[PDB]
Amino acid sequence: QGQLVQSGATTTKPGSSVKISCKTSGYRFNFYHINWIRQTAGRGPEWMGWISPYSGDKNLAPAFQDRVNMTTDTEVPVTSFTSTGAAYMEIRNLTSDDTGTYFCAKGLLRDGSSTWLPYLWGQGTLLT
Amino acid sequence: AKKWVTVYYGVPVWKEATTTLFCASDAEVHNVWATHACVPTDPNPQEIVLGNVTENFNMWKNNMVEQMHEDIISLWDQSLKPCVKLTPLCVTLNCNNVNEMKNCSFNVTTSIRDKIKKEYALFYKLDVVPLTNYRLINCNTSVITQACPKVSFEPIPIHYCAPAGFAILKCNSKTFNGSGPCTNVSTVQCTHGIRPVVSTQLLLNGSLAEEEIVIRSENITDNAKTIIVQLNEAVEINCTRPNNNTRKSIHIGPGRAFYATGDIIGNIRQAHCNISKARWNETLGQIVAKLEEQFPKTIIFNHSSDPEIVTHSFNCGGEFFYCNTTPLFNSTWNNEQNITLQCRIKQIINMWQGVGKAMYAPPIRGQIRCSSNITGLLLTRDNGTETFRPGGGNMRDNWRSELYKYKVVKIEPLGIAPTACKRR
Amino acid sequence: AKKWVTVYYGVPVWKEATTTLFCASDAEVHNVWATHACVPTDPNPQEIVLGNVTENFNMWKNNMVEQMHEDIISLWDQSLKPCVKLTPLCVTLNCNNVNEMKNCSFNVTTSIRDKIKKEYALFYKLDVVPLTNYRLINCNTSVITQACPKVSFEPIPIHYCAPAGFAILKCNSKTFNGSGPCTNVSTVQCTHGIRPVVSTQLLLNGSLAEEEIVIRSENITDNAKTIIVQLNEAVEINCTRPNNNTRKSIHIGPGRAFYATGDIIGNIRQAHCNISKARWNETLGQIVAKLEEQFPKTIIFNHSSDPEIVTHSFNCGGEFFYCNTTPLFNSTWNNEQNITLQCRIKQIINMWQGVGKAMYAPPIRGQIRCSSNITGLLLTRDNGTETFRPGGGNMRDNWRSELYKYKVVKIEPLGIAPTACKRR
Amino acid sequence: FILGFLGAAGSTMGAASMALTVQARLLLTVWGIKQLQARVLAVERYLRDQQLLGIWGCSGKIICCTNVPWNDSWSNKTINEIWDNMTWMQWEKEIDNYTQHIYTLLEVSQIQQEKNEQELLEL
Amino acid sequence: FILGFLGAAGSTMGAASMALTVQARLLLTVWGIKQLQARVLAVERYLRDQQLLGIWGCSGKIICCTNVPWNDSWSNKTINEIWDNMTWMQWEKEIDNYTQHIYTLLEVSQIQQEKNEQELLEL
Amino acid sequence: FILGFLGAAGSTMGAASMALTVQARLLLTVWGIKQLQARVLAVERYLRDQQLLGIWGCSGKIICCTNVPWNDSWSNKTINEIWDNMTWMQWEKEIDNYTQHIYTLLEVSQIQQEKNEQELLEL
Ligand SMILES: *[C@@H]1O[C@H](CO)[C@@H](O[C@@H]2O[C@H](CO)[C@@H](O[C@@H]3O[C@H](CO[C@H]4O[C@H](CO)[C@@H](O)[C@H](O[C@H]5O[C@H](CO)[C@@H](O)[C@H](O)[C@@H]5O)[C@@H]4O)[C@@H](O)[C@H](O[C@H]4O[C@H](CO)[C@@H](O)[C@H](O)[C@@H]4O)[C@@H]3O)[C@H](O)[C@H]2NC(C)=O)[C@H](O)[C@H]1NC(C)=O
Ligand SMILES: O=C(C(=O)N1CCN(C(=O)c2ccccc2)CC1)c1c[nH]c2c(F)ccc(Br)c12
Ligand SMILES: O=C(C(=O)N1CCN(C(=O)c2ccccc2)CC1)c1c[nH]c2c(F)ccc(Br)c12
Ligand SMILES: *[C@@H]1O[C@H](CO)[C@@H](O[C@@H]2O[C@H](CO)[C@@H](O)[C@H](O)[C@H]2NC(C)=O)[C@H](O)[C@H]1NC(C)=O
Ligand SMILES: *[C@@H]1O[C@H](CO)[C@@H](O[C@@H]2O[C@H](CO)[C@@H](O)[C@H](O)[C@H]2NC(C)=O)[C@H](O)[C@H]1NC(C)=O
Ligand SMILES: *[C@@H]1O[C@H](CO)[C@@H](O[C@@H]2O[C@H](CO)[C@@H](O)[C@H](O)[C@H]2NC(C)=O)[C@H](O)[C@H]1NC(C)=O
Ligand SMILES: *[C@@H]1O[C@H](CO)[C@@H](O[C@@H]2O[C@H](CO)[C@@H](O)[C@H](O)[C@H]2NC(C)=O)[C@H](O)[C@H]1NC(C)=O
Ligand SMILES: *[C@@H]1O[C@H](CO)[C@@H](O)[C@H](O)[C@H]1NC(C)=O
Ligand SMILES: *[C@@H]1O[C@H](CO)[C@@H](O)[C@H](O)[C@H]1NC(C)=O
Ligand SMILES: *[C@@H]1O[C@H](CO)[C@@H](O)[C@H](O)[C@H]1NC(C)=O
Ligand SMILES: *[C@@H]1O[C@H](CO)[C@@H](O)[C@H](O)[C@H]1NC(C)=O
Ligand SMILES: *[C@@H]1O[C@H](CO)[C@@H](O)[C@H](O)[C@H]1NC(C)=O
Ligand SMILES: *[C@@H]1O[C@H](CO)[C@@H](O)[C@H](O)[C@H]1NC(C)=O
Ligand SMILES: *[C@@H]1O[C@H](CO)[C@@H](O)[C@H](O)[C@H]1NC(C)=O
Ligand SMILES: *[C@@H]1O[C@H](CO)[C@@H](O)[C@H](O)[C@H]1NC(C)=O
Ligand SMILES: *[C@@H]1O[C@H](CO)[C@@H](O)[C@H](O)[C@H]1NC(C)=O
Ligand SMILES: *[C@@H]1O[C@H](CO)[C@@H](O)[C@H](O)[C@H]1NC(C)=O
Ligand SMILES: *[C@@H]1O[C@H](CO)[C@@H](O)[C@H](O)[C@H]1NC(C)=O
Ligand SMILES: *[C@@H]1O[C@H](CO)[C@@H](O)[C@H](O)[C@H]1NC(C)=O
Ligand SMILES: *[C@@H]1O[C@H](CO)[C@@H](O)[C@H](O)[C@H]1NC(C)=O
Ligand SMILES: *[C@@H]1O[C@H](CO)[C@@H](O)[C@H](O)[C@H]1NC(C)=O
Ligand SMILES: *[C@@H]1O[C@H](CO)[C@@H](O)[C@H](O)[C@H]1NC(C)=O
Ligand SMILES: *[C@@H]1O[C@H](CO)[C@@H](O)[C@H](O)[C@H]1NC(C)=O
Ligand SMILES: *[C@@H]1O[C@H](CO)[C@@H](O)[C@H](O)[C@H]1NC(C)=O
Ligand SMILES: *[C@@H]1O[C@H](CO)[C@@H](O)[C@H](O)[C@H]1NC(C)=O
Ligand SMILES: *[C@@H]1O[C@H](CO)[C@@H](O)[C@H](O)[C@H]1NC(C)=O
Ligand SMILES: *[C@@H]1O[C@H](CO)[C@@H](O)[C@H](O)[C@H]1NC(C)=O
Ligand SMILES: *[C@@H]1O[C@H](CO)[C@@H](O)[C@H](O)[C@H]1NC(C)=O
Ligand SMILES: *[C@@H]1O[C@H](CO)[C@@H](O)[C@H](O)[C@H]1NC(C)=O
Ligand SMILES: *[C@@H]1O[C@H](CO)[C@@H](O)[C@H](O)[C@H]1NC(C)=O
Ligand SMILES: *[C@@H]1O[C@H](CO)[C@@H](O)[C@H](O)[C@H]1NC(C)=O
Ligand SMILES: *[C@@H]1O[C@H](CO)[C@@H](O)[C@H](O)[C@H]1NC(C)=O
Ligand SMILES: *[C@@H]1O[C@H](CO)[C@@H](O)[C@H](O)[C@H]1NC(C)=O
Ligand SMILES: *[C@@H]1O[C@H](CO)[C@@H](O)[C@H](O)[C@H]1NC(C)=O
Ligand SMILES: *[C@@H]1O[C@H](CO)[C@@H](O)[C@H](O)[C@H]1NC(C)=O
Repeated sequence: QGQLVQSGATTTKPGSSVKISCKTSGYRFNFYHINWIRQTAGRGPEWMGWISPYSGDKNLAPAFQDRVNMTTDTEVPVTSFTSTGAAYMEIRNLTSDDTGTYFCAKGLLRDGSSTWLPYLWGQGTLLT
Repeated sequence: AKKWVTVYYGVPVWKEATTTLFCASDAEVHNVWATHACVPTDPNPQEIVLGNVTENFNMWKNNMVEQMHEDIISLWDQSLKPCVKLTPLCVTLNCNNVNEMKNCSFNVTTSIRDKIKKEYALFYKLDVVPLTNYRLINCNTSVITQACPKVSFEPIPIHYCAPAGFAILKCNSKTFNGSGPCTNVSTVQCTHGIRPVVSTQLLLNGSLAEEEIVIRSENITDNAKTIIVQLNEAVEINCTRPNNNTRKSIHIGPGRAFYATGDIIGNIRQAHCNISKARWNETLGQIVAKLEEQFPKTIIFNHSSDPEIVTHSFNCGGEFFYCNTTPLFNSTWNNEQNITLQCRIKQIINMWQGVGKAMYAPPIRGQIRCSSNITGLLLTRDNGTETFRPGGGNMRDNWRSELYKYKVVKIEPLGIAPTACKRR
Repeated sequence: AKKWVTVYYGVPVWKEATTTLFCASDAEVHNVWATHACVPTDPNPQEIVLGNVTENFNMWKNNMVEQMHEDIISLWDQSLKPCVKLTPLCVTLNCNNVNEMKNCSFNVTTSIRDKIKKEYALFYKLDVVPLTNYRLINCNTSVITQACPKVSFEPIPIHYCAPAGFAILKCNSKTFNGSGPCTNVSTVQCTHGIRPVVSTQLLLNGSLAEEEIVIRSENITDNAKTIIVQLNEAVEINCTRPNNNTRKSIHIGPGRAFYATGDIIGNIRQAHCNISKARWNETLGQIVAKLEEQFPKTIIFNHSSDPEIVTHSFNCGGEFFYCNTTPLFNSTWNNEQNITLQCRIKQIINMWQGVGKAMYAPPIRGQIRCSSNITGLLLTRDNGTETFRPGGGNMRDNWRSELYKYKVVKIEPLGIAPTACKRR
Repeated sequence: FILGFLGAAGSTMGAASMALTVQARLLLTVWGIKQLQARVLAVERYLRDQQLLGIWGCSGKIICCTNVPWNDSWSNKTINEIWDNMTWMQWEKEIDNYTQHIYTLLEVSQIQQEKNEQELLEL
Repeated sequence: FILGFLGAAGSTMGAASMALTVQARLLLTVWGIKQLQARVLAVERYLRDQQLLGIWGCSGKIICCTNVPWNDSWSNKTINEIWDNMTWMQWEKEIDNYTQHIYTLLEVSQIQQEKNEQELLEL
Repeated sequence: FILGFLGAAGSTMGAASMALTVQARLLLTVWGIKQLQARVLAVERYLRDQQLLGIWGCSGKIICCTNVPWNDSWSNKTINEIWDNMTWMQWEKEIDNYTQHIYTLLEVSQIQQEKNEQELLEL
């Protein structure tokens, strides 16, 4: 029930690495995972991985393991049930195949079997 | 599926409430703050961490300070009920000097009501006023009761507990400023060991901080609000009255024995204190650090704007000092050596309510020398520079420097919620 | 078979505990030991016999005596709060004699503060001391409050009850010495009718024993331990003050009326007592019997080693006698006639705590004569012979002679145990 | 054991509903008077709770199902988005208005349950 | 009636287990204050007992069977050499060490009983 | 609702037996002391009632049927001429003598019920 604003549209060239931000507000940032998805011109949607703003835990798809640098800040409490945090997304061996729109997605719940399901999406950032 | 309400009993939900706490102590002596009429202190203090929890504190609305503040003032009236009342001492005194405390004499009725004696004794100048003939400072103000020469003024760890069904909430965050939301909350049955150190300008024997030194206030941009500083490393203070005074028993009634100061054996010296110029310099510098994190500009320390508020007043050995602290806060900060203050001494310490009664601290025999850790500080800000003078005579600001970590919430274990469940 | 735990509620199991009892009385008058602020005494006293049960008593660790002892001392301070304080009587007295009590006179302020009268009154020699001019014995010691001339000193049956969920345990064994295990145990909600007879050397109006006379002590081989004897047949004691004294009302303040002794109408006589030479001889012989069951040798009775401990002191009609009991214990036992003691009288009876206050028993009009049953005795043993002098001024030894039968245990009705039983 | 006394205050209601007897145990002269006052107050608030559990047929229960159907006017939220998301403190701030209405609904269901049970054992 | 209030204190546990409601009845200013103090203390110790019986599912029971199997570490003694020999006071001096351990075992069995009962009435 | 708190005091026992939880709710320094005194007394009289309901197997009941057959020595009156005629206050003035006798009859039936229930779950 909050916003997940990201960075702008930063376009670099192959081999380099780009940092993508994802600042939260209006929801307890520690209670829900942060997922990273993208839609490249060549495939459809592809799940990259999520991270736990509380457990500090990381789980990404084997397709993006040895390329993704994924981190988070630590939420700054606004109220008892509100906070403001930020997740970070980097990539290693960058190419033109990875060109596409990227977003972060806050998890669905805090327990059960659909805890991390990317529910609340950001705005989108266009890569190279 | 369908949904029916199903009641749950014992759910972690609390409201902010105000209930009357109770104290607990540890323990062949007495105490004014009845730190013996409290119930035992629990050997195993069960501290439960409230993971994921974030509570909203405010050390300035906290009622525990408004309640303890009244318990101290109550614990003192209670301790002075059985003690002897010094109204016959409100007689015209014939006082000399010494070289400062006077050397007075006065006709007083004895154990027999129609026999008169003339006793002599010493009275600090603050405890007397000219009418040369003299009298006691309060005789035109309020009744005075000599504190029972067996109850001690010793700051003892007082553990404040909330009743069964209530809770006290801690804040373990090592940088928590005054109010706001704390993210490292824990619940406790009782507070830690609190020492009711009734101090002034310099907080004594208090709880230090971890990590860096913190400073607390309400609206720091409002100058009419005290600033309660907390140090992270105590700076040693050492006080003493070197005069080797004596105690004379004066029978002025059946069982009513007034204890006066006989005379001074040996050298006549000065009541004073000591702190390290180096440790108070680096500690003053630490206080200068975070006087910029909430300001810009230059920092100036300056002297205070009855003498209880104008000087570092406290209790040492059982006698109330009044150390002129001007040698402490007279430095301007841009961007061996012992500091010693001149402490006077008083025996009549009036109360702070509104024209009622006073007390007489009986004399202490021999010399007096105590050692304390000044761990806090009460400042007061007032062109192009900001000067902070040490203010603070209010008693509840002191407890406020220790009850900032705690908060009183009531438990409401009834919880209803819908589940796919119905009874037969 | 299998075994699962099954909980039982209401099981006969108790622990030794100490809880605050409460009193109960039976009942157009007053009482010092608030034997009227107690709750009704139950008409039907439910005494339940604990068959097969054997409990371990000890009348010398028993806390009921340490609690009642403080209730009496508390009940007395409570009764002397509203009463008039006799501090203006601490004046220089001009005393004569009679033939013993003085005949004194003294200037005292009146209902008007600046008008002086000179009153006269009689004061027993014990209530005065020379400074010839005289004063009251306490004026250099403690404040004195005249007992309200309407509260009575009457030993009333006080019934000590344990709270709901607690129990008091009796011991019906007709020979039970001080401590040890009792085989005839019973449980009671409240003790029997206890009379707070504050006595000395000779226990008055107490509970006799059945069968033979018993003697109790802790380490009887330790001479620094009192010996509490219990008789099986009371020996009559008869005391009297034959002087027909009068009571004069002295207005020394607005509503503060001090009652003094006017003079003596008729014969001037002697305060004394009486016991039967024959009954105290056979009863002394009975005490000689069991002074051999714990000894061998010869038994010698001898006089006592402020006068409250040196003489049989008690209360008769409302005035405190001090009967020189040397005509009671001056006989050596190998293997008509009234014994009369010389009782003095006191009006100022100080307290037994440590330099606080005193009391003034107002004079009783007319003659005084009471009759009591001396049922106990407090001895004290000190070559080839053992001599037992009557010692005992301690107040808790008296209650100890009545609370030996009782013991405070708490009930813990929760009981778990395995049975072939499981729930579905 | 589990987390402790209130240790699941900021935990999901699903995990918090387990081990509720940790907060069911620890629920029960200037110093003397202010100490005895808290003692009497404690027994009062506790008894008020057991009093409610009694006139609800839950006397002796920690988790107690009833008959009153969950009105969606109180909250149109799924079982999933409550017991696996909201914490117990969040939840009853949402039911705060309707809490004194459900309390009345639980008493009629207990009075109209033993009234029927009375007719049952008449046969 | 039977023997009375605690009349079976030195009696066998078998005979003492009968008529336990005789000790279930009688379980519930210097004089005034010390009289009111005992009054508040009584209600406390009693409620502490009913409190335990509640969080054990025995709220309202005098004899209450449970689920916890009797661990022989507590006592390897037969039912016969207990209920027909030892008195209730002898017995719990023997279980004195393990009494605070069984108390915990009874609460988990009541919490893990209504937790399962909750799943039962979901169907 | 119904009539209110005691609103059926002069009503027939049949109508008064309905909605008994209205009188089950509202049943639980010179000023301070006399205010705290009434506070402790209230908890006592209430607990004495729950105490009785407990040692009767009715702990948690408003209407509670038992085993004790109604002795006609107490009252040879029909169910009709009681529950549709006499008011609850009239009735117990008639049972006033036999009330302390029935109280004893209810405790033996609860003690002799769990004693049998103990034998039941031994199998
Ligand atoms: C405070 O609040 C936070 C946030 O609300 C709570 O943290 C969240 O807890 C929930 C439930 O406990 C978590 O959901 C579960 O997620 C696990 C996934 O873990 C598994 O997979 C991980 C990646 O593959 C892996 O790291 C795990 O391995 C262990 O090691 C890590 C090391 O970091 C450790 O952190 C883990 O806890 C593991 O122990 C593990 O292999 C998932 O498996 C769960 O599903 C199971 O359980 C549910 C019931 O809970 C059941 O329904 C399912 O069918 C399945 O059996 C469940 O989805 C969530 O991931 C946590 N983090 C969030 C939301 O960011 C925290 O518990 C709160 N604490 C308190 C004290 O209140
Ligand atoms: O509790 C108090 C109280 O006012 N105080 C403040 C003074 N105090 C100090 O330690 C101290 C600190 C700095 C300078 C001098 C003394 C202890 C507690 C009283 C409550 N009723 C009182 C009364 F009827 C007469 C006199 C007093 Br003093 C009190
Ligand atoms: O309760 C007492 C107490 O000490 N006593 C002992 C004296 N006593 C007698 O019967 C007695 C027996 C032998 C000789 C003389 C008197 C009754 C109770 C007091 C408690 N506070 C007191 C106080 F502040 C002043 C004076 C007294 Br007196 C008490
Ligand atoms: C304080 O004054 C008193 C007098 O009121 C001094 O007492 C006298 O001291 C002298 C010697 O200095 C003696 O000769 C007298 O006998 C003393 N008189 C009494 C009544 O004691 C006292 O010494 C003075 N003390 C101080 C410290 O000044
Ligand atoms: C601060 O704490 C110290 C240590 O407890 C206090 O020093 C004690 O003072 C009392 C009486 O003055 C002595 O009986 C103790 O022996 C002292 N303790 C030590 C370790 O020396 C000091 O008085 C306290 N300061 C204040 C202002 O209360
Ligand atoms: C005690 O002394 C008083 C005097 O202080 C006596 O009172 C006087 O008695 C004489 C006769 O003996 C009268 O003539 C006076 O008028 C009395 N004076 C007053 C003021 O009353 C009193 O008689 C003496 N009593 C005893 C018993 O010795
Ligand atoms: C022992 O008990 C007797 C009998 O109760 C007491 O004698 C009573 O004394 C009071 C006042 O002295 C009188 O009002 C009663 O009328 C007396 N009763 C009888 C039957 O004569 C006696 O005072 C008691 N002894 C002690 C020391 O308390
Ligand atoms: C008492 O006298 C002093 C003189 O030192 C004066 O300052 C004070 O105002 C007076 N107080 C009253 C109440 O008269
Ligand atoms: C909470 O604070 C305590 C002490 O200040 C510290 O030991 C602990 O690591 C902190 N925990 C968290 C989660 O911040
Ligand atoms: C003073 O110095 C240190 C704390 O820095 C400690 O050893 C000592 O106990 C302190 N005294 C107190 C806190 O009273
Ligand atoms: C303490 O921090 C909070 C934000 O965490 C802030 O709102 C508050 O003003 C701070 N207090 C002070 C005295 O600066
Ligand atoms: C603080 O005080 C200033 C004036 O001194 C005022 O303008 C401001 O609004 C106050 N801020 C708060 C948060 O009270
Ligand atoms: C203080 O004076 C007394 C004499 O009253 C003397 O015995 C003692 O030694 C003196 N002590 C000091 C430290 O001067
Ligand atoms: C104060 O006294 C203590 C002990 O006498 C000593 O360790 C410390 O260095 C002293 N500090 C100062 C500033 O006098
Ligand atoms: C301290 O205050 C006095 C009083 O006005 C002033 O004259 C002086 O300059 C001040 N000192 C500093 C360092 O600000
Ligand atoms: C404090 O001392 C300074 C000098 O160190 C002096 O000028 C000042 O007047 C003193 N303050 C008081 C209140 O006496
Ligand atoms: C402030 O007072 C201290 C007293 O120790 C003194 O050393 C220092 O010189 C003063 N500051 C001045 C005079 O500027
Ligand atoms: C400072 O005070 C301490 C306290 O005893 C003393 O030992 C030290 O010598 C003093 N130092 C100076 C420079 O006066
Ligand atoms: C009071 O004077 C008497 C003289 O009879 C004496 O025995 C006693 O010790 C004195 N007591 C005190 C406290 O001076
Ligand atoms: C117990 O003692 C009472 C009175 O002392 C007596 O009547 C009874 O017979 C005794 N019973 C036993 C079994 O000793
Ligand atoms: C004194 O004598 C007998 C007891 O032997 C009895 O008639 C009378 O009541 C006794 N008085 C008491 C016990 O006060
Ligand atoms: C009482 O009898 C027991 C044995 O039954 C014995 O151990 C105890 O010492 C006796 N008490 C006295 C005072 O002799
Ligand atoms: C009794 O006292 C004697 C010495 O008087 C001592 O030797 C003996 O051990 C004591 N016995 C007991 C049981 O205390
Ligand atoms: C006592 O004296 C009064 C006179 O005050 C007299 O009336 C009464 O008869 C006398 N009584 C006796 C027994 O002498
Ligand atoms: C004591 O007096 C009573 C009644 O006057 C009498 O029966 C008894 O024989 C007397 N005994 C003695 C020893 O004087
Ligand atoms: C009583 O004690 C005195 C004091 O020593 C002594 O002279 C006398 O012989 C003793 N009498 C007996 C009978 O022992
Ligand atoms: C008690 O009387 C005897 C003579 O009967 C006497 O020698 C003794 O001195 C008296 N005791 C006191 C304390 O007066
Ligand atoms: C002991 O005193 C009594 C007093 O009645 C007396 O009869 C007896 O002769 C005395 N014993 C002696 C002198 O041995
Ligand atoms: C003993 O005292 C009683 C008490 O009145 C009396 O009747 C009797 O005559 C006295 N006997 C002797 C021999 O003095
Ligand atoms: C829900 O509650 C409202 C009042 O809040 C009521 O009017 C409505 O009938 C209820 N609906 C159901 C289905 O219970
Ligand atoms: C409760 O009522 C208030 C009325 O001001 C309303 O603002 C609030 O939203 C209501 N709460 C819920 C959960 O409906
Ligand atoms: C019995 O209890 C012990 C601990 O006291 C435990 O280790 C063991 O597993 C238990 N055995 C059974 C069968 O419950
Ligand atoms: C309980 O523990 C203590 C430990 O000192 C031991 O001595 C005792 O035998 C134990 N009790 C049982 C019944 O095992
Ligand atoms: C009825 O009660 C009486 C005693 O009141 C009893 O004797 C009789 O047996 C009882 N009858 C029935 C049928 O219960
Ligand atoms: C109860 O007993 C009294 C005895 O006086 C009798 O008058 C009354 O009628 C009885 N009540 C009933 C209802 O039988």
